[PDB]
Amino acid sequence: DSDRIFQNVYSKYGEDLKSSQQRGDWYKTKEIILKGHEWLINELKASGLRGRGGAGFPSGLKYSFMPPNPNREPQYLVVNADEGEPGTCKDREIIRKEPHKLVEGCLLAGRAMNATAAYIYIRGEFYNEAVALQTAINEAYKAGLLGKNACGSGYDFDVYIHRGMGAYICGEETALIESIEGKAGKPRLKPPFPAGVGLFGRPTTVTNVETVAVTPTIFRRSGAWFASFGRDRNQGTKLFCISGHVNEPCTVEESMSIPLKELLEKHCGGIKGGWDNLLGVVPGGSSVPIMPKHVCEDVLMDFDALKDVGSGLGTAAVIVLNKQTDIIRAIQRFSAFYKHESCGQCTPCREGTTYLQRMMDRFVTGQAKEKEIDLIYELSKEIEGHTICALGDAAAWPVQGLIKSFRPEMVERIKQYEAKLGESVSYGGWTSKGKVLDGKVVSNPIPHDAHHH
Amino acid sequence: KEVELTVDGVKVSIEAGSSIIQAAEKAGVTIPRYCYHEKLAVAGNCRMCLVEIERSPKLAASCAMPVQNGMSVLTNTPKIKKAREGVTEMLLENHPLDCPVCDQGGECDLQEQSLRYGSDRGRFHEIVGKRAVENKAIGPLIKTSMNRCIHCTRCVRFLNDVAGAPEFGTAGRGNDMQIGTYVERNVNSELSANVIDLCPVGALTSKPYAFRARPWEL
Amino acid sequence: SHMISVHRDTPKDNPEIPFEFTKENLERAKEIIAKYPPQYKKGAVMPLLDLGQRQLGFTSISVMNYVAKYLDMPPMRVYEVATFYTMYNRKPMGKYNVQVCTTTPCQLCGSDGIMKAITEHLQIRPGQTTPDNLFTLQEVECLGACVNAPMIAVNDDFYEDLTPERTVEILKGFQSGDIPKPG
Amino acid sequence: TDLAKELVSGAPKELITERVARIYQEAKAATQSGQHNTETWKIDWDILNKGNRWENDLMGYQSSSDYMQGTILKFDTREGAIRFAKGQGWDYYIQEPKVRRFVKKDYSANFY
Amino acid sequence: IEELHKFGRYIMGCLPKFVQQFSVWKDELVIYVAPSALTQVATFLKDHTSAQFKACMDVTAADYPTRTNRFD
Amino acid sequence: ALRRYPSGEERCIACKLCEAVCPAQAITIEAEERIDGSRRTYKYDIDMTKCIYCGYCQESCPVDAIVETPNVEYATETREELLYNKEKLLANGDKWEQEIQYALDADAPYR
Ligand SMILES: Cc1cc2nc3c(=O)[nH]c(=O)nc-3n(C[C@H](O)[C@H](O)[C@H](O)COP(=O)(O)O)c2cc1C
Ligand code: SF4
Ligand code: SF4
Ligand code: SF4
Ligand code: SF4
Ligand code: SF4
Ligand code: FES
Ligand code: FES
Ligand SMILES: [K+]
Repeated sequence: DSDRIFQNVYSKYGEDLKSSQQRGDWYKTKEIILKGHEWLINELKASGLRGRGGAGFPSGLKYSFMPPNPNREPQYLVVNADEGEPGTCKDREIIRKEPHKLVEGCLLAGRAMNATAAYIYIRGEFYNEAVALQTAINEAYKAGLLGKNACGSGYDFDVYIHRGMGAYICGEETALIESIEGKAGKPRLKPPFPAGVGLFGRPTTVTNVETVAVTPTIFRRSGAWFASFGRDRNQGTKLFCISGHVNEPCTVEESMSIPLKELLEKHCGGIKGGWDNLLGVVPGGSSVPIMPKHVCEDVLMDFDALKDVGSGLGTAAVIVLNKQTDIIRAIQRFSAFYKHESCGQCTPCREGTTYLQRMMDRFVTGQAKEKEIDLIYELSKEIEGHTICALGDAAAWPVQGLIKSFRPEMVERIKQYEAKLGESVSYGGWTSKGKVLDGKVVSNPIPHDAHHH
Repeated sequence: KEVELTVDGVKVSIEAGSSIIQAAEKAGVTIPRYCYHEKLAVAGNCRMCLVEIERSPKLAASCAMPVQNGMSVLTNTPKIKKAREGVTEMLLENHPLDCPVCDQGGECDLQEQSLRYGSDRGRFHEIVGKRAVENKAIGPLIKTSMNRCIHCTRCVRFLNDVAGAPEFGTAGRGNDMQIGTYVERNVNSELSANVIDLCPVGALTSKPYAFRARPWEL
Repeated sequence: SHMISVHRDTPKDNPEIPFEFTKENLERAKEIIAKYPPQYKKGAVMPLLDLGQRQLGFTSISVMNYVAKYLDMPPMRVYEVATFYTMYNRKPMGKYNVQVCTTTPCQLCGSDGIMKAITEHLQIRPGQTTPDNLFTLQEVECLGACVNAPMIAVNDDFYEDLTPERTVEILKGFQSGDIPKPG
Repeated sequence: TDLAKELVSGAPKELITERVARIYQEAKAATQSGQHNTETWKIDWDILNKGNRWENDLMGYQSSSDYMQGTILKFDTREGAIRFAKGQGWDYYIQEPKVRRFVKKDYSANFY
Repeated sequence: IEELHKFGRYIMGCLPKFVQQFSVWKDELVIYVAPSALTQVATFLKDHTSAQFKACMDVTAADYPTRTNRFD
Repeated sequence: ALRRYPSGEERCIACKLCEAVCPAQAITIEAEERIDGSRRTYKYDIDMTKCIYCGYCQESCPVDAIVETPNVEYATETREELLYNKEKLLANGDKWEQEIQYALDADAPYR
């Protein structure tokens, strides 16, 4: 396929504006801008554009929830630009390599949403890209396109950058707004929604850097062309940060419904050992459960086709593994990640994510009992649906992923430890002789697996 | 203005913009709560007041969700009672076994709601142990045992808003979130000791009254 | 990230130690507030906190007290901000900061070996400080360099696709002052 | 009701002449947020101006000559309490419970 | 529960002038009558062949001061 | 008898459970914070002429501070001698500690 949206992902076209314009940058813009926010949104609802954050919500429909701004009051359009999920790198490439492409889309998107300003929240781990993206901001200010007189029109657009200082939780739609206002950054309950009431009391809309960076094409290029790729209503092109235990971890820009087998041969090398050696696949990101081998046989990359098999195309960070690894430790590391990153205000995830962590560490060593395997499954069901933000749902799905498809492995691990230790361990890990002497647990394997540190 | 709604078959007439829990409390249906107090700003973090609304899959924090017109609100589905026991099983995961030595003994909401709405057995025999916190010293009137805090922020919301003493807040993140004043300083408000009544658990107790009586004697 | 949320005054840190921005940092601070509306200028604690962190070297209590003074806020709303985010150092922290991702996508490329390789050279464990104050090793969660998994992070740089024999180049050089090129 | 029913109860005369009863509804406790002990009306007797409690010299007990100190009655309607007090010819006084004033509470109010 | 319900109704139909109401709890049937309906209903339950309650086991009371007639 | 830990500290933390179970109201407990901060009781009486020797206090004690020793031969000449105060009960716990252990070891699992 030709006409890649982001071709500078390998850094062969330049980041300065002069090479950006000859790449396919701003053109017919005022004519696009002065087609009205009604034409842009009517394009998007017809477009089939849906969010790249993981929700799968219509990106175009989301913009139609905002209220019109007759006096152009300060309604902001927050351009989410955090990665957060382990194994995702799509957001870094767009910011670091194609900066002006994002800035173009923000103004066009903000025009559709009656906005005035746009904040591009970027992680504090992208410190150099934060300075670099601001350098591309200066080149944008000099051109006179962004400011109180945008391209000479009566509509204005403003851009600021708000760096974060490290919190996975801030990647939420409501946590992102709070961190700007100077609070800690804990998510709010959805009512009132940011579409109505958001930053500084004014309506706001959170969109991923990937989602915004594609709008310049869709606005300029036809508009009807978008629905071509993938299946129906799961439409559009999509970046993919394929990594893991593979021949060559790399990023591509394939369409939806790309079969995994075709995706593991045409590019991204292949399995380290061959297709017969595949153990598990973590598409999208660490949030979704890890699919088995047999699911991937007809897996087609869609927001919903992966959903049918229990996983999902959240951040398209498709992970491919091999059978020479212990998935119990790999899932255990995700549990110790969501624990360490949960903001910690709702009861189910402040505590339950510690409940999972304290149990996967006994799983990875096999110091448990066979019925306790389905005990922790009942714990993960006590967390989902009870939390404010979706981090709680994202901390329980990987636990179910291990149990759903790799149940015999956990049993074999426990049966090893019975043979390895010699004495069967009761509920909670207590051996027959484990007790407390002068203030410490004695005569029992204490699992110092809480990162030690 | 008033929106007519039914909670478990009981017709409710309340002012518009009210939350579900006030509507339910007017109909006589009792919805368990920790973090909701009727003189404080609404936080929705304790997740104990969850109910089921007819047109939704997602449980509603009745202390935060504003009332609607014609809405059908359920509170006694087996789905809800499963949620109430799940949340109860989480608060007591790290709670200390302090009830005999805890001045909140006979009057603690974490006891009566756990007895009424939680399960009768605990499923936490973990070998690593519970979470332990250091007690913060905030003056001669408030005796703190922060092991017992259920992170409900009534102390924070009262002192910030009602009392006007902004030195009390939540410092930390996640499993290490520690209500307190970060640095060691005494709480300075003439109304600071009302936090002793708001704190539903033994985390904040009276220092002069410490260890002197049980509530059933008085 | 070292998770302690109660500050104890040290001989190195206390409110009695003065802190004042340099003449340059005033100009940035004056213009940092330019991104926030007049009635919400308090949103600029996160920029000023890290901006003031770099002038001193870490996020001292005097910084938090100074930052609160600048934006007309009680010192607690800054303490809540400071300890929520993991990139604020509430300790001397030394010169450099090794950040070693140990998450699963990184751990698939033998991210354990990088951890062992560093611990060998400096005689320290994760979360410790070297006897010279030049280095302070520190584990870390995902940094984004997962497709280029086995990555070390020093201060704010990037070194992806590493091995225990790749650690020999950097840990030797930084003491000598010969800093390798990041990327 | 209208009858002087106390003449058949055999109670000592002092409950009519010398003691004062109180009809009240128990108030909500500050410590706990439950609202069930405040739904039944109760009758209790005033304490005595002397001899209500005094320290036993030997073991430090709490001696008392008030034979109504541990007598609390329960009702379900306010009228039944007043009618019963009237029937016995008690010198009572009613304590009207305070009524909390309604105030709507909204999640969004923290910013608006 | 059903059989006491049937037999409880049977007594009410036989004596509508006296039986104010009847109630069933698990395996206990209660007949509520006025003081002036006592000797009649007691006699009926003693002599009627379908219900020969020759033996009276307990006579008691209970105090509910809230009600107009406290004793039950 | 009121018992001790091996270290010597009193077992009772003045929790007042036994006072609330006691069917006959034979127990009188008065407590406060000790001189060093401990939650200890300074007054503890059992009216041995009012106790029904029922074992509820023993069952309710969370720390096994109050038990009933197998002694039965303690009939007294005067009734004042049957008002056991905290000094008396702690002196019994020391006197009968060995015999209490006999019964606690045997019947620990059944409770
Ligand atoms: C715990 C958590 C972390 C998240 N992190 C990110 C992130 O790093 N980048 C992103 O674009 N969306 C992230 N999201 C999704 C956001 O909540 C937001 O809804 C999403 O960006 C929607 O934007 P879109 O529809 O334009 O794709 C996260 C959500 C949660 C619950
Ligand atoms: S679910 Fe967890 S991370 Fe999300 S708001 Fe609640 S406590 Fe914070
Ligand atoms: S706060 Fe309540 S549940 Fe916790 S120790 Fe005290 S009495 Fe027990
Ligand atoms: S200390 Fe008490 S009032 Fe404050 S959050 Fe904890 S439980 Fe709530
Ligand atoms: S054994 Fe005696 S002192 Fe103990 S509870 Fe029973 S009656 Fe009271
Ligand atoms: S039950 Fe035990 S600990 Fe509690 S007051 Fe009685 S003797 Fe003391
Ligand atoms: S009472 Fe609603 S979540 Fe706490
Ligand atoms: S998992 Fe290590 S940088 Fe992302
Ligand atoms: K309290």
